[PDB]
Amino acid sequence: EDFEDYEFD
Amino acid sequence: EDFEDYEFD
Amino acid sequence: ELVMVEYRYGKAMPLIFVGGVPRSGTTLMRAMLDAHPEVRCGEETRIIPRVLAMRQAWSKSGREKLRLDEAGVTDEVLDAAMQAFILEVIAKHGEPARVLCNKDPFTLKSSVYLSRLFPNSKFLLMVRDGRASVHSMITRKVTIAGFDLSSYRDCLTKWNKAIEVMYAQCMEVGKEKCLPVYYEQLVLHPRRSLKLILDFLGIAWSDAVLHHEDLIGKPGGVSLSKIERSTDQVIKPVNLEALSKWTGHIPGDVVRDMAQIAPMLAQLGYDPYANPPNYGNPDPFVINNTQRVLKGD
Amino acid sequence: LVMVVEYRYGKAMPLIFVGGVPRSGTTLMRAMLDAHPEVRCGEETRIIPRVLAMRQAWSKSGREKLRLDEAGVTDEVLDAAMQAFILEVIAKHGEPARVLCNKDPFTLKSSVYLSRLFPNSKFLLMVRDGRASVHSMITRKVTIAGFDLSSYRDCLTKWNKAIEVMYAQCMEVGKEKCLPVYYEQLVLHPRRSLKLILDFLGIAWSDAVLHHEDLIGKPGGVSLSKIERSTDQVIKPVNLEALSKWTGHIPGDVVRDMAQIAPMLAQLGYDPYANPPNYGNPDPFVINNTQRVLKGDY
Ligand SMILES: Nc1ncnc2c1ncn2[C@@H]1O[C@H](COP(=O)(O)O)[C@@H](OP(=O)(O)O)[C@H]1O
Ligand SMILES: Nc1ncnc2c1ncn2[C@@H]1O[C@H](COP(=O)(O)O)[C@@H](OP(=O)(O)O)[C@H]1O
Repeated sequence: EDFEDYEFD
Repeated sequence: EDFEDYEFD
Repeated sequence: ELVMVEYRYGKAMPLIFVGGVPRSGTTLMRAMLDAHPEVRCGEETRIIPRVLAMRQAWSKSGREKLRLDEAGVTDEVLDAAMQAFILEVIAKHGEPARVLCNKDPFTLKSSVYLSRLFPNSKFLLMVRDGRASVHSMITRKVTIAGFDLSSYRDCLTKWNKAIEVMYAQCMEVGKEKCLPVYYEQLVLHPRRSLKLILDFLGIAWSDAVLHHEDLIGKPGGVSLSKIERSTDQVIKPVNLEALSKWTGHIPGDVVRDMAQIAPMLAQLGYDPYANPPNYGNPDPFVINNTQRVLKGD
Repeated sequence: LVMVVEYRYGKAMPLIFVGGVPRSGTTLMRAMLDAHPEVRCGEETRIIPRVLAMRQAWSKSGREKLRLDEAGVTDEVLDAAMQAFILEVIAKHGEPARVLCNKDPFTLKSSVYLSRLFPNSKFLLMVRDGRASVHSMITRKVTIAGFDLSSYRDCLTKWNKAIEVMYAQCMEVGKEKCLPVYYEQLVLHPRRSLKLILDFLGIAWSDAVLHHEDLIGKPGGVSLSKIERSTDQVIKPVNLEALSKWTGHIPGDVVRDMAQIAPMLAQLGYDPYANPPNYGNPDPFVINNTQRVLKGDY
């Protein structure tokens, strides 16, 4: 996916 | 540390 | 202060930020708050933690900060920009309420910053046994950029670091403004827990917080996204099913090295060599809820 | 909303956005605008292009837009958050002025979106001969994400794609809202250029626009970052030295293939087979400025 379920640093 | 004069183009 | 009884959103607003490492009861917590008629949290915005990470990132990076400061884009300007972006998103992504709330797990890595930006905000830091949180993300494939789901060791190491930061931030914010909420205590003792939480928040009791599942899809109630990974758990009343499903699924080498991989376990009151800890005794209310869940209500 | 005289700012204010490919006279342009008493642009914010790229990516992904929509984070919410963020940065990062301006070169890749966020904003797209911009970035080592400074061929190819997009955006926004400004014509003819520019912007003529070098560091004047790459050029009056200096420094194979490498040159009126083109003849005003620079006044 272009973006995961979550992220931060 | 990917510092550049222009970082988004 | 801009339009949303006509509530105004502004930086001095009463706000609640809920967070924690994903798979720690954050959706349950926010849904229980949503059940209250004076509070709206709503769905994860996804974008708030991205702008925070962006903000937090180049303060260490010497070169970016120097360039920003020379451009007049100082802390004061950035902070003003961040406040405005965040308020717009929190205010406009759901229904208005007297007390607005945001739940995005990783925002709690920035509670010291958020507390400064929003001087009347409060924080609920969800704490769950890291073995339960890790087993959840691995078995359900809930993806976190930077966490390797093919490794219990990796996920536990990254859980540990994540909660170490969030807890340190919660302690710095202080007892008046940030409350650790333990997932297992929330589940075992919902009434006692919510009473303590609502007191901390300065918000009066409502039985509705103990019947969140009845307010799903309803006005002033609990709005759930069908794509969010916790939705099919949160449609059920508070129940005991997820407390210790992890037991027996941790690789032996990781079980051996548990206190060293995850020193935050013991620091938060979880015995790293109990498989599982005795989290406590369930209230009859949650025993009953669990029985209803099992029969298939 | 208010900047400390009492200036208001908001969504509907007539913002000026300056940009183009870097090394195209964008700092000169915004500096001449800063010299105007009613206008403030100030330094490159960096954070505006960054947040624009982030927001673009969020809607570009089908799945991510679906997730955001399901969260109540719709185009309308995102756009409101973007407007408020962008205005805070523009308003607060420099001195207050009646007319607010921003120069971050690659924001002009987003002029359609920006014009929608800010319905009274206008755009100045700096256009310079790509051979001059590319020679500039290579010889001075101005780093631009994805450009390989060891290759004129690569840098011209990427200049070409970048200006292609910005120029299409400019055309889409329309002649009322975006004006291409030719750097070589600004330099040769700054009086006439600024006359046309100020008129397009609906701002009254001021002579100070032709004297930006006297307003560096001054209140209501031109604020420069000491670490931006154009600063040591911009502290001088408009002068002729930089127009054609690229000529003879382009590798022979690239000169030969110029028309294939950078078809945007011909489209913009730069003859790709002239080394260099005749850009024109300078006003006495610029000849005199150039002479003062060579005498070492700056
Ligand atoms: N009604 C309920 N009762 C008990 N736990 C619940 C619940 N609804 C959600 N949870 C728990 O919250 C966890 C996810 O937390 P988060 O929302 O922060 O990702 C899930 O753990 P499991 O995946 O182990 O079941 C889930 O079961
Ligand atoms: N006072 C002035 N007169 C003429 N050109 C100027 C100028 N100040 C800056 N420029 C030109 O603007 C170019 C940089 O553009 P930008 O600000 O968009 O990066 C530089 O080109 P060179 O590097 O070829 O000298 C610079 O010489």
